[PDB]
Amino acid sequence: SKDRILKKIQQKKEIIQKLRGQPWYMKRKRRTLKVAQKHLQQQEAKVSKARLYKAEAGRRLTQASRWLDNLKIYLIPWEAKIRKIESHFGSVVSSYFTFHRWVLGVNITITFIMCMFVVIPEWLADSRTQFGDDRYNKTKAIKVMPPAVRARADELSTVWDFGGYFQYSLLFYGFYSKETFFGETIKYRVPVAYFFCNIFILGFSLFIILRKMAANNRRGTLSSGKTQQYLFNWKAFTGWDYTIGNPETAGNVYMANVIKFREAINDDKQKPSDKHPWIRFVARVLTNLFICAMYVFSIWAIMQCGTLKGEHFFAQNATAITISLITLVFPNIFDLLGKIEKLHPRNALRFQLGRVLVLYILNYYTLIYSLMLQLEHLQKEKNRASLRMSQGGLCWETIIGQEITKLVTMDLYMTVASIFLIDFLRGLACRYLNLYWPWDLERTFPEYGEFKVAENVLHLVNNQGMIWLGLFFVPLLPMLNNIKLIILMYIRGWAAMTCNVPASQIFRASRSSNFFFALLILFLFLCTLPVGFVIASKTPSKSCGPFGNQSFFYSVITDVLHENLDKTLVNGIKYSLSPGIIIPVLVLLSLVIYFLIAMVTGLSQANQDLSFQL
Amino acid sequence: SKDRILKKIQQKKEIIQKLRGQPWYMKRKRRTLKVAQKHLQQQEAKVSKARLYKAEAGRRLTQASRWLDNLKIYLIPWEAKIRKIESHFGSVVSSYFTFHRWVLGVNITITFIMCMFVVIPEWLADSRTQFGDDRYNKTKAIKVMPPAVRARADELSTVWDFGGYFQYSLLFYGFYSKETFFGETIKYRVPVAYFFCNIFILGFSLFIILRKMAANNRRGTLSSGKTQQYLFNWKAFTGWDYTIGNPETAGNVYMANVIKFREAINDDKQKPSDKHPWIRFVARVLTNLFICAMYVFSIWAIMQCGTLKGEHFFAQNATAITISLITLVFPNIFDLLGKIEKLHPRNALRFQLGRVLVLYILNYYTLIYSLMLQLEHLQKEKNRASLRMSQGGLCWETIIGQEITKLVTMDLYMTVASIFLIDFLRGLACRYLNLYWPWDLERTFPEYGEFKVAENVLHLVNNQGMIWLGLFFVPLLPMLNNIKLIILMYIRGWAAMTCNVPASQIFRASRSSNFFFALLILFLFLCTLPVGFVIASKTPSKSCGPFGNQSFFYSVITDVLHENLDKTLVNGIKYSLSPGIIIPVLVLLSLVIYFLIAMVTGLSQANQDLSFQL
Amino acid sequence: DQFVAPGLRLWMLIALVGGVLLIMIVIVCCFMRIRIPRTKRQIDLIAA
Amino acid sequence: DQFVAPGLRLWMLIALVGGVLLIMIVIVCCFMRIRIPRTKRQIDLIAA
Amino acid sequence: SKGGVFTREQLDEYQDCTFFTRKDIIRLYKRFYALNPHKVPTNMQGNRPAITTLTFEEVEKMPELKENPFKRRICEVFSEDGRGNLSFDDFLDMFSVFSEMAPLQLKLKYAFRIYDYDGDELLGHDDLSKMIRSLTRDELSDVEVEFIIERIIEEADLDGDSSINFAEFEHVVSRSPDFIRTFHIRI
Amino acid sequence: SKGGVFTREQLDEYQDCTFFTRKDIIRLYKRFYALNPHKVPTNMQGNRPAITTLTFEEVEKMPELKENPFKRRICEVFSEDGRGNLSFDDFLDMFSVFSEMAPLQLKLKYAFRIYDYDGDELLGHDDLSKMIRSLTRDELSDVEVEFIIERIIEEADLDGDSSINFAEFEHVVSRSPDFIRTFHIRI
Ligand SMILES: CC(C)CCC[C@@H](C)[C@H]1CC[C@H]2[C@@H]3CC=C4C[C@@H](O)CC[C@]4(C)[C@H]3CC[C@]12C
Ligand SMILES: *[C@@H]1O[C@H](CO)[C@@H](O)[C@H](O)[C@H]1NC(C)=O
Ligand SMILES: [Ca+2]
Ligand SMILES: [Ca+2]
Ligand SMILES: [Ca+2]
Ligand SMILES: [Ca+2]
Repeated sequence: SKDRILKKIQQKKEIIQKLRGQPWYMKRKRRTLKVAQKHLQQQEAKVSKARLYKAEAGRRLTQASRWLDNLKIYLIPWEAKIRKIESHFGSVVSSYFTFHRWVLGVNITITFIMCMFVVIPEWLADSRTQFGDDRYNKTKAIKVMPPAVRARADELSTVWDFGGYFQYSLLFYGFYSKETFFGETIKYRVPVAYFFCNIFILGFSLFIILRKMAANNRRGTLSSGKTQQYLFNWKAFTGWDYTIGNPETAGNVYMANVIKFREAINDDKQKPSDKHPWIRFVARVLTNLFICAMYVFSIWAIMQCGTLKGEHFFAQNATAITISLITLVFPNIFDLLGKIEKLHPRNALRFQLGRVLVLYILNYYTLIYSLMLQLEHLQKEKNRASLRMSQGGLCWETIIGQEITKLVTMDLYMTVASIFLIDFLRGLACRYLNLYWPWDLERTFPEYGEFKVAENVLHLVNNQGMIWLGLFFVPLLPMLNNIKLIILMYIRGWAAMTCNVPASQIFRASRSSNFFFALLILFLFLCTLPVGFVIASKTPSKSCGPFGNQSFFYSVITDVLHENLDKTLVNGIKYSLSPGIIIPVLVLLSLVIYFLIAMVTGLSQANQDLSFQL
Repeated sequence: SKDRILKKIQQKKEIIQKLRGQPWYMKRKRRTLKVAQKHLQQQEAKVSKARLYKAEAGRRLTQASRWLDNLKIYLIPWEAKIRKIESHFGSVVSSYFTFHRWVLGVNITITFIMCMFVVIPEWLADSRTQFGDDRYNKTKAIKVMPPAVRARADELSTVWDFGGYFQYSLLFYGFYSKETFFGETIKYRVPVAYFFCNIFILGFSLFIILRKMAANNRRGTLSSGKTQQYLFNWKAFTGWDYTIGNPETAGNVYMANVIKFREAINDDKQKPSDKHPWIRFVARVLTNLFICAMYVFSIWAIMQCGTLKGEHFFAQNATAITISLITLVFPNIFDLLGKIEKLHPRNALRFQLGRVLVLYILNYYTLIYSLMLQLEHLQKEKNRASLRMSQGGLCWETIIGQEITKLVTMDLYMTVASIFLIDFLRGLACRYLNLYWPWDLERTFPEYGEFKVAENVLHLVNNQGMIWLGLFFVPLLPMLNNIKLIILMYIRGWAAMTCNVPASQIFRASRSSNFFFALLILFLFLCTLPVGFVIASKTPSKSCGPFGNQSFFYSVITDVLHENLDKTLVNGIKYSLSPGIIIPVLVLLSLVIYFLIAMVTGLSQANQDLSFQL
Repeated sequence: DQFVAPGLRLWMLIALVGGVLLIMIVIVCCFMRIRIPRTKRQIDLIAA
Repeated sequence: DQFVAPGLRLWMLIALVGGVLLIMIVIVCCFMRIRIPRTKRQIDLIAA
Repeated sequence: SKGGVFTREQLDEYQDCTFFTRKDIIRLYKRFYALNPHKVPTNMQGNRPAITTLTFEEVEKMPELKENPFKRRICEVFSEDGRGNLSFDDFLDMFSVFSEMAPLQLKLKYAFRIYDYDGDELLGHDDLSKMIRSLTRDELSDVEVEFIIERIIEEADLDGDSSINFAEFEHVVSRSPDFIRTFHIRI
Repeated sequence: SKGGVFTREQLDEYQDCTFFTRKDIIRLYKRFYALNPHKVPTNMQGNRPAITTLTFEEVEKMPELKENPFKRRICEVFSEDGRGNLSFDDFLDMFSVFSEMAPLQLKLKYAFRIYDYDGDELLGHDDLSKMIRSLTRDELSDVEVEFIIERIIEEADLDGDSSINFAEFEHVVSRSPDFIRTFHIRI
């Protein structure tokens, strides 16, 4: 008999939540809310006191959730900045800044994990250390500077290479002792935390990006039918951006809509495509050949600047400067050559994005190869560069960390310089010198500057990939990256407001909200391979912890498991972790994923149909 | 205007192609074909040369394809047999025989591959061999039986063990020499062909099963049916099987339709009820516990009979007899327990399928474990056995192959005996002893036999999986299996026509038509895992088989690559074949399938809610 | 071991006679087309 | 090579002056609210 | 093979217009002749395949249609001429539609035509009543039959016409996981 | 949280009836008061949030709407009492429907209401015509506008009624990958 009462109460509870999204005036919402609340409180002969207290606890939990959400809404930064940028330019441009804030949040989470589980315990152990202490006795080698390094740290050359106080700090791999633990029993071994935190950070980053992509699909944009049957409707009912606040951007939108509608009327073979007989095809072939030549030139230049020696102001930073210059220059050359190619604007944008992505991947792997060769050469050299041996042995992990942090800092500096020159100084030139130049700088070449959203996204994802690659050797790398991100944000915002001009027409290569996160997962997958290979194959250094004098990088976990489950079962795991078993598992995953993709496909179509029937 | 002729020609050609499936009378189809052919003649306003020769080639190719299909249709066996079985019983029963014929075709393809690439070249080498030849000098150890084995070859004990002439034959792994090449300039190395043929046969079986499953799901079927609202329409418009020819099966279909409609209109949505609360659940729990006890008893019995010796008519075949008896007996006990569990018939059949599948998997892996333990014991015992150690040492691959062949042959013999016992003799006892028995043997236990399609499919898939596992050690295993399949086919059909009664109802466990192929895929994976582990971990017999002295099983192709390619390429291959490169891929796959599972769960929930809303 | 060899092995002779018996019975079964189970009409018409 | 000033290094002094200059210019630009590019209405008038 | 009954032209036309090979066509001709050797000639060169006819009773007596309650409906649907006899061309069409290789859409169309007793291109109330009472040998009571008819109609009554046209019938039955298995006649 | 202008009950009621938090509601009130301090009271407790109204012109002068071609349509759609006025409750409704967290269905409903100039529940020919005129600043020629209207109708009008009902509009636009991005007003 109580079933009807509980059912109607549950229905009214559901109405309470559903009221937030109803197409009703505020008076109707207020009346319905009051009536539903009165019905909820009015119910006589309620459930038993245990479940009554359960309902009370649920209401208190809902109130606490609302309170914590209200508290959290105060902690979202740059809402005003992003709103102003969106108003001046639009949703497409502000998408980059929203993505930047999200990446900053992910990096903040990574920093919190690294600090809580790795950096802070090591700092506490160092602080509790005393002169003459056993931990000091056994960590003086990798924690206390020799007098030569202490004297030379003040020199600018050491600061360039991070070989001064930075090397003997919690920033790099070598400083972390392999004897650091907490607890008389069930010890909290710091090297184990280091390894597990690196692995868990990789996995957690992958999980977070996947969760964001799933949330974006859940939002409703995934309901697209992958069809062009509604091109006119999608150009008419989404033809205006409601986020525009600047009149000039509004006029640009008007002109773009006129162009799009006229083209759509005249497209579909109404105006057949025609060009020069053979000139443009040969031009495209030659441009592609020259772009491949620029690719191989970039590879060779990275290799050549890798094999540069000395202590000069430039020989130490030659590789980072070269990589940054290539990254900040070659996309401009690609854009210029796109004019020669004369492709479809969307197709041209897709080609340029693919070319920049390929360039980034090639530069990344070439840097990996060059650092490998340099490490091998330095290892062979033994039997200022010599000062790096003061830490104890080569500490090639620390050398990789120093190189990667030099690359990151130089990327920041060169990005700031490029923003200052290409955007600001060019803007001033086009504004003032236009009275004298024969070419109309503003009108013909070069314009004041359009904010390349996709190129900036690619640069940010490349930076995040470098952070992922260097995270193992540089535990505090994301923290520094945080500062970089913040700086970039502000500068980019400034570069948007004071220097850039709204684009005449906006094209999206993907037209999907998860494309940036697709690039992010691609870069994460590419970056997780070299570090995994290093862990599985490369032997750790014999002096610098936390894996000092270990047979392998994973030997710590193996020793821990052996000490704790001497059972062959450990061997059974090893047994599992075997080439003859992981390949059947890989093909089973490939067979299951295929089936799964299809199922969702079909489910979506069916849903499609259900809705249609309604 | 020129393209108008091409358009008319293409339209007439597609009309000709699509005419085969039009809902038109024969006269209409013939008239339309004649008119379309006349227009294909009117095409004479067509450019000659390249287009004319292309049209001629297309016509010749389609004529050749039609001729090939006409020749092929004569080679499909058992069309009359399957037709008679389907007419007597129905589509569900005949589905097993169609699947049996398809599995026989797959096995014939595997046999052809093994013979052409492995068996026939080795036979040619043996035939071209002469006494006193260098090849004979080197293969005498593993090809010529010693005089003791010659004397003991004809004993029944050796025949039960597949020794003697069987061991010294192309049937087993050991007989194949490691020094057989058939190329003066570029060698066709028989061991390389052996290894790559086994790997390619595994991959090709996977590909064939996937292709058949895809062709059965899409591109020839509905590939739909994710909803439930069409229950009455599906039970009314598919309520009769048009393949029924026997009147009694028709009456059974009438009664089943009556029952289904009454359940739908009176029981499915009107009356849920319970009779003995906290009593039936106790019986369910007790039955499940007893089934787990049966599982552990089966595992223990397999282990014990593996440990049983005695070199008698039963000690040598004890394990095969035990496995076959368990396979043929335990499903009947499971059916009886499901009868005492008073479960829903569809859920009862699903539980029976799952239980028999689990039993097969457990018996499979217990057999593998017992085989490895016996091999280890025999190898340690080194420092009957005299016949086992004939081929230059303990050829454990040949021993494993002999055990698998024992399993296959004993499974065939026990299946024949079971069909003769519980179908033929049971039928005779129920027919002629009914009037003497205290209770009715035809309306009460045990009624006339019913063809258990699901259990027979599971048995067939188990046999095919055993073939897959034993294929590496027994090159001619499919060939013998072919005979077995053929025999089984006939016997099964005979039983169905002579002993079995059509089922009162067919509560098919799986709605999909690819369930049998899904089980085949599952068994293929579960069988390719152990052989892969053996290849990657086990060392081959020192003086036996196509590999012999070599360290690993894959070492032959590694040596080939190392000798025929530069060192850097092989080093790169070894670097890319490291566990550090595969594990991140596995982690990414696991996380993405978790995300896809969440997404599909959300989609299914949305579909359910939409269906409920109506 | 059984008394094995009257020229050939005894198991060979018993296998041969079993094989010829099997061939004969399968030939007969192919040429017979028997049907053991009764139809439901036969089952219920004799229930009295 | 830069040399060491009394209790300081020359590159350190250069870094300090550059940093304070950067801080000052950042502070100023946080209030200036400048806008370099011209609007199209401010561009098409160049014909005269 | 030999193929003396039909010219190569006739067999080629049948292959291009049906799903049967030469062997299938020859076997179907043998079955048709065995149905009544007197009326069916030994050779069917030329116009004979469309001329020779067998009464509906002479065709229903074959085992593939004897136990089917819709045998009369199948014969009437596939008969080009409504005088009550089925020719060899109609025989071939009937057993090509029911063959394994027939597409889903063709089978759906012909099943809709079969179940359309009154032949008005709509599956009305009376057609469903007759189909249900034929499927259950009239064992179900009148109220049960009416309930099943109402439940069937309210499914796929998108037009609200109280009947099922071919569009609704196709949309519903195409998603049935076993229609393509039951709607089959192997010969 | 200062919590001075409103009461805790009013803020809780708004949070129940709106996607905004307390901070968002306070900021929206600040903007509404800054639009015209001479008539918006400094304290809003009780019935005053529903009675204090600004003329449509005073609301359109804000930057978030002054550049929008449909600002008048938005104001008329969200005006509960119409009569050329817009209260604070209507203000919150307007900037909540355009918020980031609004569901796709609600935004689609209000977009359909906005584009329905005549207010007859279906997007007719003239509504699409004037929408195109506003979107392209009347630059397109009459024949081009007519062609675009005909194409839109042919794509969406599956009922043959020469107009787009809300079901057709929902079905067409939910597949658009840009409606969520464009139909947004951050404030
Ligand atoms: C995967 C399949 C299709 C390709 C298999 C490769 C086979 C067919 C090729 C590769 C090497 C070839 C052999 C190379 C050398 C000889 C020696 C001489 O006797 C001629 C034939 C023979 C024996 C060739 C036969 C064909 C051959 C075996
Ligand atoms: C090969 O030959 C003998 C055993 O037959 C052994 O001494 C030698 O180590 C073996 N080497 C290889 C390549 O396995
Ligand atoms: Ca009708
Ligand atoms: Ca209808
Ligand atoms: Ca209207
Ligand atoms: Ca309409």
